[PDB]
Amino acid sequence: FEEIPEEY
Amino acid sequence: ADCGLRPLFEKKSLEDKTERELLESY
Amino acid sequence: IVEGSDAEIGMSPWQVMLFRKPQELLCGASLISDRWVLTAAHCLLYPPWDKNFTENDLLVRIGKHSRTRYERNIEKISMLEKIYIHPRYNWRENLDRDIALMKLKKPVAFSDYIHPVCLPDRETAASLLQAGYKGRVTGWGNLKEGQPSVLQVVNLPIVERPVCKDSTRIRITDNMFCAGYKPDEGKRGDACEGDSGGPFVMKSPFNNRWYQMGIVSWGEGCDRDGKYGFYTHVFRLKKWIQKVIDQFG
Ligand SMILES: N=C(N)N1CCC[C@H](C[C@@H](C=O)NC(=O)CN2CCC[C@H](NS(=O)(=O)Cc3ccccc3)C2=O)C1
Ligand code: NA
Ligand code: NA
Repeated sequence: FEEIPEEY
Repeated sequence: ADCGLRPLFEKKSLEDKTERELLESY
Repeated sequence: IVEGSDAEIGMSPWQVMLFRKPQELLCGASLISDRWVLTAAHCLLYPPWDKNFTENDLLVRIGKHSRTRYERNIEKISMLEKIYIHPRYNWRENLDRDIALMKLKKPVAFSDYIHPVCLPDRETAASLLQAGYKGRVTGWGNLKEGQPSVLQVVNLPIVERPVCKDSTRIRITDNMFCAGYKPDEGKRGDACEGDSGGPFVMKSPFNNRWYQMGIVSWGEGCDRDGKYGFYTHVFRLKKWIQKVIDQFG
């Protein structure tokens, strides 16, 4: 999985 | 309200490539 | 999905990805309003497998096409506020009442790629839920009893209850329906691991709207001859659906 925004 | 009417298909009067297969079975 | 094909962009805008923050794909789900997601209860809770997911364990991803890329400017990722499992979900025997509601932390915004599906009314249900009528299933699950790069779609025929019943040892409830081609039909297809919680939808010929009739629930293997996928019967549980949104959102 391509990493997702950390804010999430 | 606006449920089940797709912005890129129904709302523009375009059909997806296999939806006729559904309708044809009814 | 087995023997399906790549979905068209915006073809299933109510399709949701249940994503585990290891960060992994748990199941599909469907958007029924700006704040409510529908899924399979077993996606969250399955004690035999030691599965009991909580609000803070998951993320909901909406407007997706690709299974693994973070689709910048297209998908929206929400946090769950609350999970509701059907009080009579039967995880001890047959996954009877395999349904849950997830209320989002904040209403999502509609877009070309994000739009809710309708929930059937008794009369839509009455005329469409017929043996031989085809529905559509979508997901990012296994391709084979590996994994797609994009959303897969497959159109499948509803099969007569007796045929369903006689294909398995599991006892079948009024809360379930099964779908697939028969060995004779020379057309294949089925949901597979990772598809669970996704939508089985039909397009009404009366109002040209898409209705979610079923939820990907269970089966035995994927695309086996003489076997069929089983789905939760959304209309039969609609009462419970209304009850929760109303009594709480
Ligand atoms: N459509 C078909 N063919 N299915 C088969 C490919 C898994 C597909 C969904 C999948 C999750 O993503 N669902 C399941 O894992 C639900 N579930 C949980 C436990 C094991 C079960 N399958 S089984 O064990 O063969 C038969 C069984 C069914 C119901 C309860 C217990 C036993 C099962 O189907 C469902
Ligand atoms: Na049987
Ligand atoms: Na089959």
